[PDB]
Amino acid sequence: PKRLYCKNGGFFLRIHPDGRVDGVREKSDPHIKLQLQAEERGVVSIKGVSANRYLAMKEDGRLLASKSVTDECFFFERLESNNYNTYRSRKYTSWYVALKRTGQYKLGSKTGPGQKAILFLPMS
Ligand SMILES: O=C(O)C1=C[C@H](O)[C@@H](OS(=O)(=O)O)[C@H](O[C@H]2[C@H](O)[C@@H](NS(=O)(=O)O)[C@@H](O[C@H]3[C@H](O)[C@@H](OS(=O)(=O)O)[C@H](O[C@H]4[C@H](O)[C@@H](NS(=O)(=O)O)[C@@H](O)O[C@@H]4COS(=O)(=O)O)O[C@H]3C(=O)O)O[C@@H]2COS(=O)(=O)O)O1
Repeated sequence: PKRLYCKNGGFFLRIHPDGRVDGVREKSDPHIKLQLQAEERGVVSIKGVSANRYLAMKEDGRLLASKSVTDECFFFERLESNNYNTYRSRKYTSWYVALKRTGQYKLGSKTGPGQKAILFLPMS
């Protein structure tokens, strides 16, 4: 039951109950409560507690939430400097979960390992 705080702008990842994924700056938003469950060492599924959906990365680079687990719902969790974590798609292996400075999700296809947009600070 954490909250993923993105370094690019200062937005918390959010998972809405309709499938839409985005960021907010309000820390009391109930849709920013997440549950990361490891499938093994280094691989996690990220689910939005309220919405009961998993974060998924689609083939066009989009981020959305799906009610059931698909091979687009898994990500390698890797620790970066200063305790920030990054989540890279186990399917689209060079694409990273990320948020643009405006709060809207960045397409995984436009991401890369040195961007600030992929860095998340996990908070209870
Ligand atoms: O593909 C594009 O759409 C795209 C690519 C190019 O990079 C650039 O287009 S170009 O024609 O000018 O070459 C333009 O880049 C965008 C970039 O896509 C945006 N990233 S997003 O917010 O995720 O959408 C954004 O970048 C800003 C972000 O905060 C961040 O980008 S990223 O790392 O997450 O990809 C990045 O942050 C800088 C930071 O500001 C620096 N801090 S300092 O105070 O200035 O010293 C420093 O710490 O470095 C980081 C990361 O290093 S980097 O920037 O050198 O890679 O950059 C931010 C920024 O540049 O605004 O905006 C750029 C520019 O967009 S603009 O609207 O044209 O201004 O689009």
